[PDB]
Amino acid sequence: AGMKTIELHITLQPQVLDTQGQTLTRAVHDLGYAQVNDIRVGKVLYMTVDEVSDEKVHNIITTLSEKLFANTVIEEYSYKVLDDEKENA
Repeated sequence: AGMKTIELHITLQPQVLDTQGQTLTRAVHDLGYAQVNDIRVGKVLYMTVDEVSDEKVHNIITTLSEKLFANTVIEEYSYKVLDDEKENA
């Protein structure tokens, strides 16, 4: 998980315990999203990520989530007008 630009209530965490609430700098560091830090909020955060790709332009909402966070087995979550719709937490 990490800083994302969206405003919606998501369901249970993805694969790992989303540190959205607390300091992600600790957890995110393990995931590989150092581009996000100082973000401490409940199930809802608004912010962009330092990316270059076209789709990944944002943060993880792109595909990263559906790649691991979200599973085709029972993928489901809420978000705002963003890339496609694949948040983390």
